[PDB]
Amino acid sequence: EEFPFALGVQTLPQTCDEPKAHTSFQISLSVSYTGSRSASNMAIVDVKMVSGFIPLKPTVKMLERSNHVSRTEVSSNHVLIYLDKVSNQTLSLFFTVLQDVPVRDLKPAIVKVYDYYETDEFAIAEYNAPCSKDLGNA
Repeated sequence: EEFPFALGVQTLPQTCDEPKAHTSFQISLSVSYTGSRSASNMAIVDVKMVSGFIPLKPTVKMLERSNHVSRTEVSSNHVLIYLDKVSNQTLSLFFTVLQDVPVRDLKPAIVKVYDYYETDEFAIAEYNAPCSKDLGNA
């Protein structure tokens, strides 16, 4: 059997105590779904977190540079994952974000993972700003 579905969403703050930390951050996404179906392939996931940073448009592009595949997207606010290959196995990706300006908004984060189709099947998770804080300075 079973299986359902599985999702993977994490980050790599390195530490929450340094500036470089806040300056730049890293995110990790993974999708793992199984079913009994035959099929197919591909994996699609979407994540939405703190949207209070400034990711790199090109950075994500780097993922695409991976072998001309696996592709992911970042809408500055939210991020998406799209890969095809599968077979069997799960997939993961990595990204980076930057902050610049502060703002003020505090809110939680959510994440969702799907695989095709239908019904049922998918996984969903939640996240929060990790470490948030600010201050700064300036």
